[PDB]
Amino acid sequence: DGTMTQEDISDYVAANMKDAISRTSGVGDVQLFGSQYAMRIWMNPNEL
Amino acid sequence: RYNGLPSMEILGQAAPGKSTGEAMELMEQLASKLPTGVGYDWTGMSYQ
Repeated sequence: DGTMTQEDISDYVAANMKDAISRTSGVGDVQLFGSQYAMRIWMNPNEL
Repeated sequence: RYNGLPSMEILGQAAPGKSTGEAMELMEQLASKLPTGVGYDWTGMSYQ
């Protein structure tokens, strides 16, 4: 539908899907192709 | 929390002259009419 971007899709996989898949019977290791969201404080040297 | 997600454990049992099997089926049915983003799972004795 094109609501969720590359950032949003990677977060939902990391948040909801990854942990349950990683604990599933037979799954040895799970490499996330992306990154979970984090509170990014994008600082400014001029304003500081 | 159950399997890493927030949960609420509900115990209970089948009425007299009723199977555990057919009691669980009803719980499943009721559980599908619950609000959005709410699932369920079977644990302990109900898992086995």
